[PDB]
Amino acid sequence: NVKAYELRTLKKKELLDKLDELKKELSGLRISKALGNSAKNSKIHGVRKNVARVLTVYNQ
Amino acid sequence: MKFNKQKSSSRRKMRKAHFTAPAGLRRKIMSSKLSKELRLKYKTRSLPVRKDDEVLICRGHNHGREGKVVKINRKRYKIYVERVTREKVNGESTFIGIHPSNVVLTKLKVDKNRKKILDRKA
Amino acid sequence: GKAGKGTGSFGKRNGKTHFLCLRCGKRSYHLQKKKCASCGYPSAKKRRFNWSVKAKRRNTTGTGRCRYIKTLRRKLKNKFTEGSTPKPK
Amino acid sequence: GSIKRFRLKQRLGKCRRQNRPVPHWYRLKKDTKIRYNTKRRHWRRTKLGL
RNA sequence: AGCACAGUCUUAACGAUGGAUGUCUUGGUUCCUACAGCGAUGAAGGCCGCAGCAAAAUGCGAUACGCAAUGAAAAUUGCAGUGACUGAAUCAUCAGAAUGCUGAAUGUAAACUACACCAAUUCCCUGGGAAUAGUGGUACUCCUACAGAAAA
RNA sequence: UUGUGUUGAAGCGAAAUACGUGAGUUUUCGUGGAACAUCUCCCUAGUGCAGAUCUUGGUGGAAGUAGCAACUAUUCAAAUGAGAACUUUGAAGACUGAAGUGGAGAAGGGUUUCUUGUCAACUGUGAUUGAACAAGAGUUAGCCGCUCCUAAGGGAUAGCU
RNA sequence: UAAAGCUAAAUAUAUGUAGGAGACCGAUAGCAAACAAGUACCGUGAGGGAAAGAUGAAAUAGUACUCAGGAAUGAGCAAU
RNA sequence: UGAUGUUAGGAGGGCAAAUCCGCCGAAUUUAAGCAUAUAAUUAAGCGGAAGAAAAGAAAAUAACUAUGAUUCC
Ligand SMILES: [Mg+2]
Ligand SMILES: [Mg+2]
Ligand SMILES: [Mg+2]
Ligand SMILES: [Mg+2]
Ligand SMILES: [Mg+2]
Ligand SMILES: [Mg+2]
Ligand SMILES: [Mg+2]
Ligand SMILES: [Mg+2]
Ligand SMILES: [Mg+2]
Ligand SMILES: [Mg+2]
Ligand SMILES: [Mg+2]
Ligand SMILES: [Mg+2]
Ligand SMILES: [Mg+2]
Ligand SMILES: [Mg+2]
Ligand SMILES: [Mg+2]
Ligand SMILES: [Mg+2]
Ligand SMILES: [Mg+2]
Ligand SMILES: [Mg+2]
Ligand SMILES: [Mg+2]
Ligand SMILES: [Mg+2]
Ligand SMILES: [Mg+2]
Ligand SMILES: [Mg+2]
Ligand SMILES: [Mg+2]
Ligand SMILES: [Mg+2]
Ligand SMILES: [Mg+2]
Ligand SMILES: [Mg+2]
Ligand SMILES: [Mg+2]
Ligand SMILES: [Mg+2]
Ligand SMILES: [Mg+2]
Ligand SMILES: [Mg+2]
Ligand SMILES: [Mg+2]
Ligand SMILES: [Mg+2]
Ligand SMILES: [Mg+2]
Ligand SMILES: [Mg+2]
Ligand SMILES: [Mg+2]
Ligand SMILES: [Mg+2]
Ligand SMILES: [Mg+2]
Ligand SMILES: [Mg+2]
Ligand SMILES: [Mg+2]
Ligand SMILES: [Zn+2]
Repeated sequence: NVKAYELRTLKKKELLDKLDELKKELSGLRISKALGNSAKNSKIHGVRKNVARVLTVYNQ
Repeated sequence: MKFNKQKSSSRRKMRKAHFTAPAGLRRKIMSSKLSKELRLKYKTRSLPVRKDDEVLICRGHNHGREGKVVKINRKRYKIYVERVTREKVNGESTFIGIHPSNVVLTKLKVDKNRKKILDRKA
Repeated sequence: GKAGKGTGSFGKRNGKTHFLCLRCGKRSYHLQKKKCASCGYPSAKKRRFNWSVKAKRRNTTGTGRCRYIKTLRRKLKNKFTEGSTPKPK
Repeated sequence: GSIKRFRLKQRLGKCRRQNRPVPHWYRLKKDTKIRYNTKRRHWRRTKLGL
């Protein structure tokens, strides 16, 4: 769970890096949901919101 | 209203506004009365009811019992007290819903938010 | 005879006169004239007449999403300068 | 028939998707009354009209 | 243990079927007051999508039942989950960012996810690196300026 | 203006040693569960139903009646099941007779396809069956097609009205 | 003092949006629509177009237990 | 002088109509029949704008001891 005000000081380089690893993690969760491993199905929402926040900061 | 023509006294309108109030308005409607002792220490007459307060039940079948507030239900307009309970037909235990205006709260639970309100009210 | 003017000739009714219309989605596009019977698609205008009050109110401005218009309300009372934000903190 | 266009096949799939019952967990909700879906369609009775 | 013929019709008492009557109302209707357009910087309408479990209506757009910011301010809850112990759980406001394919629809077409020509295109660090067949432009009529050619 | 009501309103059912020529008014018991009058005098109207092949809704006698008739035809034994003339297996007797209830396509339909489960309604008699109901699956192309060419024709550009 | 031109106010508003009110209607009434209503459904098409409100103060009281029955369902010395 | 120009900068196109501006244009009906008349310079059709639009500063009345752009009651 990341915050917008803690990202205003990062450079574009590591902002893009952080987005990339967030996307890798969300793909892992989706794959594990396709298999009937329901344990971590509730974490998807937080990762989605984190991706949205990172994109907001980068675009501004 | 009484004299200003810019707000309504229609039963239809402000009876519709009570049952669809947004969740931020529902806590001002859910207010209780302060005891006599708390009315000298504080200059206010009534406060919105919060969780860890202590209340005396003054009206209803459970009038006269005291205890602590354990939950607030903003959708149903009701509060719940710590040892006022019920049995269902199964035998499971539940809490009896109390309406906050049927109550007078006798001990508060103060914090950063409360102080900056009671200070203004006094 | 056997495919007479009633039941017998209802069995010859395959084929289609109309299909779905691009620009309004109703099944009113004449496949052989190439022209919508409801909106008048191939032409720039909309094909609505004044002798049908009921038809004129099934597809008017209020009856859709109003995607861009609805965001444009209350700028008449806020009247903020474009490019502005509330003060921080 | 067996021959189709892309848009028509997508619409057929969409129409099939919407012909399913109301979920069971949704009925255990409060502030709800929806028992069954009032727009159900059987293939032999009511035609899609495409 | 025993005694009333059967059918048809009339009256009472208790029931079945049906939804009238009375009471209720987050709806209608009329009048009075005030403000008033939107669009090539892509409108109104159409289609396709988005939730952990999700059909409709409601809300949103690849950041998709919601992001940032500002005002309040502890919980939301069907399970599972997330929350200070106040840019965080929820409500309101809404000025920043973002806004699929279409549609006047405007490269050529259209019961096609069909086919062109022109410029390869985008990103990171401060001249170096990296990625991607991906991105943009090209309707018609008209006005001002300009360019040369051609006619007199 | 001046009154009734959780110590029971309106409404409804059955009634009355009751009043009135009459339209009606008044009261008892039962049910019911929340409001109801004013006759002191006035104002006001979408104000009084047996009918209109009247409108909308509900219900009868006919009546356990008409009827459940094309397509040659069924029988024995077993399994399953709460329950088998019309589910499955084996044995008989028969039909379609290549111009076939045999195979493969178009128009039209849109998941009816497959596996599993399974009976509230439907399958005009039964039904354990099913194209019904529920959960999950299944459609793979350089060589089969579209996509390309032109036809009878359609829409357009210049111009003209 | 024709054959050229511009110009506020006093006037209108069966549309859109917001606000207030009535000797108005009360679910066969009032807008077609008090409810997932221009919806379900009908027509090749232009078009046509409904029905459907009320448990209880509280389900954070929506019917536990026993007996009979294959089951539905019924009964109770049992229950809100 | 005309054509030409993916030359630089720009404009028009569609939606909505209760009130507003221009064109086009009936019959039902009444006359106890009916053809001029009426319905009506109306309904339907086609174009164009604004918070209002249109009109508007005398080639105007009057005939008086004279008034004085437009609009509306
Ligand atoms: Mg004929
Ligand atoms: Mg044809
Ligand atoms: Mg086909
Ligand atoms: Mg059929
Ligand atoms: Mg007898
Ligand atoms: Mg801060
Ligand atoms: Mg805040
Ligand atoms: Mg766009
Ligand atoms: Mg094009
Ligand atoms: Mg083709
Ligand atoms: Mg009365
Ligand atoms: Mg009458
Ligand atoms: Mg009557
Ligand atoms: Mg009658
Ligand atoms: Mg009959
Ligand atoms: Mg018989
Ligand atoms: Mg049979
Ligand atoms: Mg033979
Ligand atoms: Mg033979
Ligand atoms: Mg033969
Ligand atoms: Mg099958
Ligand atoms: Mg099966
Ligand atoms: Mg049967
Ligand atoms: Mg099915
Ligand atoms: Mg293929
Ligand atoms: Mg081939
Ligand atoms: Mg030809
Ligand atoms: Mg002049
Ligand atoms: Mg009103
Ligand atoms: Mg009605
Ligand atoms: Mg144009
Ligand atoms: Mg125009
Ligand atoms: Mg005449
Ligand atoms: Mg006559
Ligand atoms: Mg005549
Ligand atoms: Mg007209
Ligand atoms: Mg305008
Ligand atoms: Mg003007
Ligand atoms: Mg003028
Ligand atoms: Zn169309």
